[PDB]
Amino acid sequence: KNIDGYFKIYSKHTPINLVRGLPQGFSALEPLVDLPIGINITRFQTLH
Amino acid sequence: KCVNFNFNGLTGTGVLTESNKKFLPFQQFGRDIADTTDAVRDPQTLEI
Amino acid sequence: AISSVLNDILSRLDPPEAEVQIDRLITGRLQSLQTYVTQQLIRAAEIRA
Repeated sequence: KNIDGYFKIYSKHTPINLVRGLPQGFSALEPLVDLPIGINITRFQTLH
Repeated sequence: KCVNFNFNGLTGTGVLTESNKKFLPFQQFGRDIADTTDAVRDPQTLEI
Repeated sequence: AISSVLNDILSRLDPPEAEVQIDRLITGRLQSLQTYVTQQLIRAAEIRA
């Protein structure tokens, strides 16, 4: 999410057992790195 | 002792004391239920 | 007003200019404190009864 020129990254990792869809559960997202860049990003793509 | 303090842009007057309160690495400051300065972290060293 | 923090306004604006923002903070807190005291006087009448 972009806040007035700042990028904030949330990261969480938990083991699950899943094939398709999503399991029912609850988890908390912990922030990782705040990026004070200020660029506007209108689009994104998968590089992987 | 009770002194005038400025930490991370937060100002006020009160006694500076250490505690065991655990703060996440990205959190530089915290507030109480009254939306006032409660606990801060020093930028140069690691303390609560 | 601009902000609710007093030390934020004092060290920021000018003495003639800050009196305008501080007056907005005072008059706003005068009615809020007067409302609580008025509410206590009404509630105390029910407790006295």
